[PDB]
Amino acid sequence: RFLKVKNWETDVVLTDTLHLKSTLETGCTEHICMGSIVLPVRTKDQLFPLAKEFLDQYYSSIKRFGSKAHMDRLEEVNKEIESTSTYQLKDTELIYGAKHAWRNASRCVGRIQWSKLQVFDARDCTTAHGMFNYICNHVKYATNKGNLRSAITIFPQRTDGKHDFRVWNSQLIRYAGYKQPDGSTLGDPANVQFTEICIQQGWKAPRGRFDVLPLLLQANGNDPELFQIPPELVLEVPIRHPKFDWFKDLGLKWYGLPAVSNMLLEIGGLEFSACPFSGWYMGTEIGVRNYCDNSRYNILEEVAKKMDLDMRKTSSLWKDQALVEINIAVLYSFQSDKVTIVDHHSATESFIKHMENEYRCRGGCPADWVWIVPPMSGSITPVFHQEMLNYRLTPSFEYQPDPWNTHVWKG
Amino acid sequence: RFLKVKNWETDVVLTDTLHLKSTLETGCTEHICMGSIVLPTKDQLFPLAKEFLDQYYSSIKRFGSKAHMDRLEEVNKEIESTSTYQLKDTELIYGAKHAWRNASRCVGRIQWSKLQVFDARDCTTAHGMFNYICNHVKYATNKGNLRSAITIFPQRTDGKHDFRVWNSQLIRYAGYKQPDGSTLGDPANVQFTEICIQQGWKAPRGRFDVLPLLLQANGNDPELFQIPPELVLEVPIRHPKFDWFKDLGLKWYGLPAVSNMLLEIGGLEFSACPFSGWYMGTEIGVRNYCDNSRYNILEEVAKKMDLDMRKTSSLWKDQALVEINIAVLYSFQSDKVTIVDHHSATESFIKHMENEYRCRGGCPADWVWIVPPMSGSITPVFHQEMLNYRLTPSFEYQPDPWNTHVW
Ligand code: HEM
Ligand code: HEM
Ligand SMILES: Cc1cc(N)nc(CCc2cc(N)cc(CCc3cc(C)cc(N)n3)c2)c1
Ligand SMILES: Cc1cc(N)nc(CCc2cc(N)cc(CCc3cc(C)cc(N)n3)c2)c1
Ligand SMILES: [Cl-]
Ligand SMILES: [Cl-]
Ligand SMILES: [Cl-]
Ligand SMILES: [Cl-]
Ligand SMILES: [Zn+2]
Ligand SMILES: [Zn+2]
Ligand SMILES: [Zn+2]
Repeated sequence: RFLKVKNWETDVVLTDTLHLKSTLETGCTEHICMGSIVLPVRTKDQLFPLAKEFLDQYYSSIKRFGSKAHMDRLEEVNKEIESTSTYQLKDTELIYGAKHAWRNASRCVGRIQWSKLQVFDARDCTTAHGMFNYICNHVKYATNKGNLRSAITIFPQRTDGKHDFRVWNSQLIRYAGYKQPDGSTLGDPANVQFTEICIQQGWKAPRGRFDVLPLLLQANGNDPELFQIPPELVLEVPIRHPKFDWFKDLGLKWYGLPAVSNMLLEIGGLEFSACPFSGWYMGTEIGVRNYCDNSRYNILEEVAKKMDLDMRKTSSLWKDQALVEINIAVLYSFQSDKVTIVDHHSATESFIKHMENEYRCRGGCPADWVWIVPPMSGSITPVFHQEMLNYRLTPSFEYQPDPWNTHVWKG
Repeated sequence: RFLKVKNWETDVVLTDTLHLKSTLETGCTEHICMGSIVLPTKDQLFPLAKEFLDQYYSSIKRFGSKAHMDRLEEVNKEIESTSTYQLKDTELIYGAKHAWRNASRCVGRIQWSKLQVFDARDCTTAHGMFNYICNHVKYATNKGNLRSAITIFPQRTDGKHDFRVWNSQLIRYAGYKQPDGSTLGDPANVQFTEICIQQGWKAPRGRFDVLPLLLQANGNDPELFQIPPELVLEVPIRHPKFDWFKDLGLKWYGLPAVSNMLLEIGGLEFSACPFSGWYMGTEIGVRNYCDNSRYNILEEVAKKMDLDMRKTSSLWKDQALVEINIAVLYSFQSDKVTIVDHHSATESFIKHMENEYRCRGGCPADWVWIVPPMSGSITPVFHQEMLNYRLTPSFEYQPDPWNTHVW
């Protein structure tokens, strides 16, 4: 079966066949679409087909499907599963797997870059101190003095589910949030709960607006431990505006390296519960979401006020005007300090090119429109009018519960 | 079988029970989400009729009453004998209001129950259709103080006697391909414009030529009619800060009136059912003016503002976009023509949605269409999870009649 998507701006029609290789579930049924819902120990038995499906894909990609080396590897994995209940990936399979999880990441507009991922294999890691060292190296390598490079660091896989490696931080680098007695928040409200955990664990909180959180690292199912990322490794950019001289006096800065550390990487049935990965920012992630969400730094009012906009009626589009100026400021600051950043026009244009190429060469490109369309100016970017098909290919990145809800403490 | 939606800005969580009444298909499967796709017998009729009449009698607190039973019997009898049935006026008004209520892509539904329904089931000719439409337009326009309305033509019978309004909206501007290679007017209407020329229309060949109505009664060949110009309220577009904005020569019409959809009530199919409300500002300023395949004026506006168009990262497209939208809202307000901005419209919808959750147990909504085409994230709908499903009565797409019609 073939599925058609249409672009309503250009009338270009593409044909998807890759959806036939789809696996997991969307949450949707013929009766209900869950397209806008944010989130809607394995047996030997369920594991070998998963392994096989993965290794069949791996060996096709290297043009060795059905080769002696292919069968030998299937047999080797099969026996290892039977006698040990799990199996180890070759380095080459791991690299390929992490790259494909990104390639398959339907919410990611940045996928044109998928093949250039630097994979750091941390499967020899055994302690939280080991994790900390691996994470510092990742940070330094990815940052590259502002010339950012994609990377992922992969810690040992789940075994019985009692010995998990986890990074408790949702991102490697993020700012503390502190709820005050008066009900206000200092710093980033997204991180209040995790900040409190850190404090409870012994972190001495500076209690400022932009305090870099410490890492909270769990190795081998042990209790997690606190570590400070060396400050010289944390690249940050003061935010200023090219024409508004008062913008700098807002006191804003952001970190250059977005590094997601709470997701789970699934390859060939194996579960990597600590697999921090990083790229670089699209400007609206900072300018629209991090600054302008009401549940975040919430700076729209303060900026529009300084701009002396008419704020008595929403219909002046004062919020829209301020939003734009803030995003201009974020891009200007990054570019001036020579830190890699991408504007939403540029990122979406790239993504459409990526997507068309994927249809030709791969037979599809699963994509979640709700996430792909940028959070401002949606319609004047080339993704808005692009029909997309969302489905789940493995290898993949998945959500997992926050470890503070599931962890068994030892003391 | 009891579904939760979260708002990620407020943490508020809501429970949907209304979806277990969902009926038609989404296009999606367990394996694949088609959420961003724009278009994904007597035996048939009676269950549909019964399903409808049951919800009607439930709504007027009369479920399982004699009058409920007898109506079900009456309709059953009429289907057996006639192969169809006629709605009571009360059923028609409820069906129409509920079709709007159930429109999952419409942000403006807080108004659903105030719809003014014009029953045009006695219409027999295209001239009749024209009279009914002019009346609808004048009533809805109301000298700028817009009121929602629908006008309902006779229902489908055998499918070779369909009433259709061939236009997509009652009021729209002509589209012309020029020897130049380019497009004068609205590129969205190029094809339909040629059908007008082909059927005899004297096109003025301007940028904002209000198209003639092209009407099909009783499955007959369609006919041309021009709406009285004094009934088409238009608004010149100016900016409250930029004096030069007027010289772009821009105007838009005040009345948005979708005329190409099909209204399904209790299995009955109303192929001609133009309905109208009033504009959300972004519809004109973002879509109609700024889509590349529409009036596409972004480049021109940015030039006038003297922005640096050398690189995308100056956000010149975004600056111009905002300004254009400010000017649309300003111009409509100054001429006292109803219009809503996207902040106001989405806040109203969030109020409505919560109302529907507590009183009806749910509100089908399609996030892809509900989130405005600019500044999505700073409106309260962006962070609102929504459930999309099909309830009946409904509005449905139907194919363009020139592909269907035989002469
Ligand atoms: C290199 C430049 C990259 C850019 C510009 C980029 C951009 C984005 C954006 C903008 C989003 C979510 C929409 C939003 O935040 O507004 C996103 C989501 C995501 N990205 Fe990428 N990304 C990049 C690299 C990567 C890498 C290296 C990976 C993994 C190896 C990755 C995996 C993901 C995943 C799994 C999501 C969905 C997250 C979730 O569901 O919460 N991205 N990306
Ligand atoms: C009263 C003011 C109204 C407002 C502000 C409004 C707003 C909107 C908007 C903004 C959209 C599409 C999203 C976009 O254009 O960006 C839409 C779609 C729609 N509206 Fe409403 N509307 C109104 C009245 C009505 C009425 C009176 C009806 C029917 C009685 C209706 C039925 C629909 C339907 C069926 C769609 C989807 C059209 C399609 O799928 O192509 N609306 N509305
Ligand atoms: C590796 C990488 C690089 C890069 N540049 N950006 C990312 C994504 C990071 C991200 C982090 C958070 N906290 C939230 C979102 C979207 C939150 C969201 C989006 C939508 C569309 C709806 C909703 N409710 N929430 C995305 C990853
Ligand atoms: C009665 C009524 C009142 C009112 N104020 N507005 C309307 C909507 C009319 C409308 C007409 C057209 N041609 C296109 C769209 C959206 C086109 C669109 C939206 C999205 C989200 C994606 C896509 N591809 N196309 C909407 C109806
Ligand atoms: Cl972020
Ligand atoms: Cl968000
Ligand atoms: Cl329109
Ligand atoms: Cl559109
Ligand atoms: Zn779906
Ligand atoms: Zn947000
Ligand atoms: Zn558009």
